[PDB]
Formats: sequence, C-alpha cells, structure tokens
Amino acid sequence: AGSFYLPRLEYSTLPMAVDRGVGWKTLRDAGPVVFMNGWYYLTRREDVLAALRNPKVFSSRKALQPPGNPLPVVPLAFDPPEHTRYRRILQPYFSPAALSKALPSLRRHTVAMIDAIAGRGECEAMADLANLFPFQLFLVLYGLPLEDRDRLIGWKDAVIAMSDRPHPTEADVAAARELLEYLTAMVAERRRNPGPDVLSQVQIGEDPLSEIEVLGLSHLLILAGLDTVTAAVGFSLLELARRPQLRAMLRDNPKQIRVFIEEIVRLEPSAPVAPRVTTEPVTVGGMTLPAGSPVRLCMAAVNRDGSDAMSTDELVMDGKVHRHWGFGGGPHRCLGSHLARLELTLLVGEWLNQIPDFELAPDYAPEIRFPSKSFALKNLPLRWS
Ligand code: HEM
Ligand SMILES: [Cl-]
Repeated sequence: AGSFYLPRLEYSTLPMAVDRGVGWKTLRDAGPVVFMNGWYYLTRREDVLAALRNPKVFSSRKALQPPGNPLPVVPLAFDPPEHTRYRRILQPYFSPAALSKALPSLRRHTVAMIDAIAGRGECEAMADLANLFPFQLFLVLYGLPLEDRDRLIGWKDAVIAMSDRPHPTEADVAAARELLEYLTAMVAERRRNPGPDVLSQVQIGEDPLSEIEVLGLSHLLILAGLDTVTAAVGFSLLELARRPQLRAMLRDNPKQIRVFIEEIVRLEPSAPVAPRVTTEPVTVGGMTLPAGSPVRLCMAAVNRDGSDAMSTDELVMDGKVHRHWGFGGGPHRCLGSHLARLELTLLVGEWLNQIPDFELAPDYAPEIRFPSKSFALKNLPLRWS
C-alpha cells in the first residue's frame, strides 16, 4: 500500500532547547517523512544515508546555489562532475596526514589561549574561548595576520546572521563588503606570490582553481568551518564539566579523547540536517515526492536512532567501534572533518592539561537557542579552584 497521509509538524515547537534526544525523537516518531515549514524532513537511517549518497537524485546545487550572481560556493553547492573535481583538488590539503604537520603550531597557539584563562578560576567558555579558538587556528593554518582576528570574527558573525534574511541592514551590507574586499586582496596576492600554503597551492598545478573559486572556497571555510567547531568546543567542555571521572580518565589520554570527540560530534552535531532538492520523483517511506521537492536529511536524528549500541541517546565511551554521520555522508561529507577532530582533540587535551578539574557555575542549566541559526550552547559558565 502507498502512503497518502503526510505528517506535519511545526519546527519551532520541537522540544530541542534542553535535550536534542527528545527533539529528534519527537521528529523521528512522527514518520519517515515529516513536513515542517516548507521542507520534507527524511528522518530514518535507510533513507537519509541513501539520499546523502545519491547526488544525482538529491541535488546539493539546487538547494544551495544562491540567487543573483554570487561567488561560487566551492564545493558545498556543486554536484558531480564539478563537485568531484573540487573534492579531488582539495582532498590532499585536508587529510589527516597533511594536517598532522600543523600540529606543533596549532598546539602552541592552543596552549597560549588556555594559558590566558587558567589563572582566572572561571570563564564563560563560549565568549572567552569557543567563539575565538576556531578563527585563531584558521589564521595560523592559512597564514593570515594574527592581528586581524577581531575584525574577521566581526565580519563572520555579521555575514552568518544576515544570510537567507530578506532585509539586511546597512551594517550587514558593509560587513559583507569588507570581508569580500579583504579576502579578494589576499587571494590575489597568493596567486602572484605563491607560498607553501593551501590557498597559494590550489591556484597552481595541472588543474588549478581560479581566483574566484578560491575566493568562494575561502568564504565557505569561514562561514561553515568555524562556528561548527565553536559549537563542538562548548559541548565538549560542558560534558567534561559535569563528568568528573571521565575528565580524570581523559587527561593525558589522546586515545580516549579521540573517542570522546567522536561522541560529541555524534550527539551534538553542529549542522544536524543537510538540505537537498530532488531532481526527479522519489519514493521514501512508501511516499512519493515529486521532482523539485525541498528535503532536509536528518543526520542528528539518525545518530540517535537506537538501531545499535553506537546510536543511542547516551554518551558511550565503551565499545570497539564509534561511528556516526555528524560530519554528513556521501560525497559532501565534511571536507574539514579531519581538521575538526584535530582541533577538538587538541583543545580538550590542552584544557585538561592546565584545568584538569572544573565544574559548571551554580544553577546553570545548559540550553541552546531554539529555533535559531545555531545549535550551540547559549553560554557555558565554568568554575575551578
Ligand atoms: C565539528 C565541526 C564540524 C561539523 C559538525 C561539520 C559538519 C559538516 C557537514 C554535516 C557537512 C555536509 C553538509 C552537506 O552535505 O550539505 C559539512 C561540509 C563541509 N564542511 Fe564541515 N563541519 C565541521 C567542521 C568543518 C571545518 C573545521 C571545516 C574547514 C575549516 C569545514 C568545512 C566544510 C566544507 C568545505 C564542507 C563542504 C564539503 C562539500 O560540499 O563537499 N567543516 N560539514
Ligand atoms: Cl555567571
């Protein structure tokens, strides 16, 4: 029998502020396909992973190519074959082995940021560390002036806040303009005087990227690759603050910190859904969606679906295997997944090395702002002696 009765929920009502497990369970139990505020949400593992793996049918470009004549969103908003070329070009720069060479530098800068905090006996971990750490390391990785961090964070925040909004303010437009001008100058310089950095090297070789391609990639990294890590830092420190024995076991334990970070990305993925638009009719859960349907693939829900011991609502350090789709799946799987793991494991290890014992401030209940453009904690007040 076919499915003619589409479930509908109001997104803003999902019980998501306090516990993402309750929120995703509410959505998952509404059905395999759930219509919320213009989009068809695919909630079940079999459909989500098949859809992520089928770019011909579930297009990223149709969901993510901006209107007007913007910079190309390389590679997020491309489908094969163009996407395949982009990922082939970028893969070597983002591999675990390539990024491992940056580790002494990233570690040095992480230690410095922790140094400035540890003597206070308190911090608000989002404003004081999580919101700053990703851009600091980005400047280090890509060879940008360290003194530009304040301006760049301001620009990033303004651009993220204004995206997909009908009436941008004059301050928003100016911030977008200043960021674009700043990045344009940087890429042009790297094309004329290439160094042994990524943004220089991608513009040289047998198949190089154009200036406009590197400009679009640079914008995408800033808008997509930084706040995601910020969010994950907050959840990492929250769980450590309220689990003393886990904290103690993880200190000076890179093997177990790796596992912990996988659990944080599994359970609180910073981008819990991926948008696509269908290119032809498809049947999911017995229900046929016409061509051109806007869908959202629910990776965070799938990560919690209970189908095995690695997909529960609990933080699970045990078990031989840890696996998940918090970095997505299929060909668009997070280009920066290896960098995110490096940065998060580095932050946890170095935090524990200088601040092994800490706790949540009194009467603090962790929540996200929901609905909003962020799945990050609103704030995270920490205390230590
Ligand atoms: C915990 C941190 C992160 C999470 C949870 C995350 C999550 C994701 C997800 C789910 C996707 C797939 C989106 C889709 O299929 O439409 C994605 C793509 C991407 N991410 Fe991340 N990300 C993180 C960190 C980073 C970092 C650190 C970088 C680089 C600095 C980065 C750069 C990218 C890029 C360029 C893509 C597009 C890849 C493509 O379309 O082929 N991300 N990310
Ligand atoms: Cl406080």
